[PDB]
Amino acid sequence: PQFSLWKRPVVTAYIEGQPVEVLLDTGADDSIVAGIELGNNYSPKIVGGIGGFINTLEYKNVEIEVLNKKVRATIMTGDTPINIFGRNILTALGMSLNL
Amino acid sequence: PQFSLWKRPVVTAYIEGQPVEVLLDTGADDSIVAGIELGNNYSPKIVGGIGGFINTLEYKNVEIEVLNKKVRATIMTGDTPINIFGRNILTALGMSLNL
Repeated sequence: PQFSLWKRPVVTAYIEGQPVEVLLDTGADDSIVAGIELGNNYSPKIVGGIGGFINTLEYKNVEIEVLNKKVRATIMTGDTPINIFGRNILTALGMSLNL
Repeated sequence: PQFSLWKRPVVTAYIEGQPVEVLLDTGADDSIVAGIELGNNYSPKIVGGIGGFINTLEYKNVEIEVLNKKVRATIMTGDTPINIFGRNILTALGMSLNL
């Protein structure tokens, strides 16, 4: 709807029928997610952070259902402290930054 | 304005005169920068993300000029790769993250 940038902008999601509570990170290229089992159709990936680089696993065209829409998009699985959805899922949802 | 997230929401802001091309990040709490001589009046903070932790030198009451908006803020200094604008100054400019 709108999100005031006062409280962190977390949302509960379903990353292929599996419930995960997520952050809307607009400083994120991607979306990450620890604690899920996507398949075996991954790709060894590296993503950098604010304190450095990690390795994720990259599963294409994952069903995802958040905010009352369905999206199939590209989820990485690595050790993210918080599960983040990036500019990649924000534009599927059809969010922006309104000033 | 408006920001769509097919491109990362980068723009130029002013930290007492010094422009730094920044990223508007709903995933940051606080606004972290690199390559800014602010003061010798700071408190060394530490913040973590993806890849862990960096140490910052948090500075308080710090005027910023971004997107034709003029504000005073808290931003840190540290070895952040890209200049990040956390929410702290996302709610000063008074942004929202809208569907």
